Amino acid sequence: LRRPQDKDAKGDKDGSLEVTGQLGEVMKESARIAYTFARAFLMQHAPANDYLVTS
Amino acid sequence: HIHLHVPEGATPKDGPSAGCTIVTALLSLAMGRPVRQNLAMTGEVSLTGKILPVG
Repeated sequence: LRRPQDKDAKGDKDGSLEVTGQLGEVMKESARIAYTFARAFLMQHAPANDYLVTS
Repeated sequence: HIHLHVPEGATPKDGPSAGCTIVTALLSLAMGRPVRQNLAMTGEVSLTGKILPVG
């Protein structure tokens, strides 16, 4: 985590990732891909949770 | 919002030439019909659906 999560129940902004570890760029786009896919799998799988989008 | 990905491997000049598929992706994603099976396609488009030649 980077900031406390429940700053606002009503908020709506991307839960921005921060990549780290001297990444090459190709890995960064792949990370973005996996990030989005994971966030999709959650809404597809356990819609009630929002922990990814909201943090 | 919709994340999108086109795999690398095309030479840069060919980048646009793939573009005609993107709208088809969009449309299938939008309307939800899967595109018809076993139907390749390619070509460039000039901002209003007119098609253009490619080598």
